[PDB]
Amino acid sequence: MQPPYIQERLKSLNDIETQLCSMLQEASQVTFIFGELKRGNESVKPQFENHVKQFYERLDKSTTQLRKEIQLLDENVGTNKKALGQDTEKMEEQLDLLSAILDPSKSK
Amino acid sequence: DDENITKLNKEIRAFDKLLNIPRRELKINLPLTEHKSPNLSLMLESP
Amino acid sequence: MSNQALYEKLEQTRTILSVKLAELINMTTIADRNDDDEGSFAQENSELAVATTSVMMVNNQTMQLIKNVQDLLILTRSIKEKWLLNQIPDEKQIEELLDNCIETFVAEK
Amino acid sequence: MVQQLSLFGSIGDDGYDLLISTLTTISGNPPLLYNSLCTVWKPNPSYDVENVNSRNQLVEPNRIKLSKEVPFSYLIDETMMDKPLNFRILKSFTNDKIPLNYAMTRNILWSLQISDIPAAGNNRSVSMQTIAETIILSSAGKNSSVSSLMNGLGYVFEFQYLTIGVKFFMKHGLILELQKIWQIEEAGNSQITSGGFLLKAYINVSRGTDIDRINYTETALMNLKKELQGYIELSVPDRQSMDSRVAHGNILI
Repeated sequence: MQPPYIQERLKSLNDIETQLCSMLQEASQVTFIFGELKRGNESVKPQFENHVKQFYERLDKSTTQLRKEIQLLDENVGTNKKALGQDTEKMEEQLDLLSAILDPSKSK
Repeated sequence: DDENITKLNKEIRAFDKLLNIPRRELKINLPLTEHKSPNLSLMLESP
Repeated sequence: MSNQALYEKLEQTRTILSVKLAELINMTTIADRNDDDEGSFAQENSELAVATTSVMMVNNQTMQLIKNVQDLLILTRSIKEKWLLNQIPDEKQIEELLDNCIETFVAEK
Repeated sequence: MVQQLSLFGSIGDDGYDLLISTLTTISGNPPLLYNSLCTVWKPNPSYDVENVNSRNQLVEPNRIKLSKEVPFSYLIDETMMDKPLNFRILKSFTNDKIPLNYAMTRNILWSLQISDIPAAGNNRSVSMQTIAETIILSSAGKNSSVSSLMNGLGYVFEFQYLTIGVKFFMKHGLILELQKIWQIEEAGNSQITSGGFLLKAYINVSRGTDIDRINYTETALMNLKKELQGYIELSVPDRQSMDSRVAHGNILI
């Protein structure tokens, strides 16, 4: 499996696009609510401020976190290799098989 | 000196008893009197 | 390189903000404004071309929002792909094992 | 005698570890530790060589290099047997002090080598140098010793130094070396390559007349240099720095 650092990096990226999807959804609801606000019912007027504020705060911190990720790219620089040992490990397992062949009491 | 070359040398040398040429020797001593005991040494090889 | 992506995301964000403010003002004063004072500047001269300019605004804001969001998503995936790809990172027992194996074969051959 | 085609450079020790990894990513081979000891000898000034044809300049006096390998048991102090013998030990070799001192080298007293200034002209992309080499296998007699031999020829000791580094073997006979150099005197040992590693990539050509081979060698060297663009800058050194004749004194280090 990959080293953990890459794991939380990909988790943060996934959070980033989920936040972008949430921003698009909230844009959909604010566009929806503005229609009836133009229609002329004032009951949903208080919800408009909350929706706008949450939309803007969702737009800002997502870009901020992505900026942090791109910054991490800046200092992460400088921080078949398996083949060099690959034959060796193959060697090992083959002899292990011979051991299983060599002992008739373990072939069950 | 370097670890890698010694490691490979060790691993390759581990297989000498299989890769090396087979040999055999048979010594035959014949019981003779007069303290005159001839010896017959036969060594068999597959070069 | 990465700095270019930073700059590109910068105009990406500012374009989102500007087009957001534009569509907000357009839809809020979509109700045309008539003011007798010379200071106000709102002109509706040709009747149906007003609706044409309105659907103009609609199509512009739709295309620009969708394109910007899609570009941002593609940029994020490219970053993740760069993350994945570019980050460059007893003997004696064997002796008696082979001895027993060879003697067993010799006996069995 | 070979035509050696070479390119040079240097790096700071901070990136050292990183550099090593990148090399293994390219060559596909692991580094191998090595060391050496070189002694430079010069013609005796007590003897007047009037045979230098002054009116024609048929030849000019030059300096001889004698090299030998020294076991690591002389370079590892009492604090270092615990670590295995691999490349990481170079990370501890940053001090101007070293276990091998003047007295041991004096007690020691091979490969004999002579060279010439690189080829002139500004249309050369790699440092091309001519080397004449021979090997000394053994000796005997009442004064069998390197010092006595070189005094018999007519040469005297000038100085010496110690190289420690790693080697990378790539395709087409290309050899890449990372070195650290310690000058040694009775006064003490001083690391000239202070806080860094000297990088040298080179190939050897056996016959200077063959030009297809030389063109291939230059192509390989320039391709290698163009591969390492942005990390390390490999450059042709100064032609006047690799001159080792006695009349004029300077030493690329």
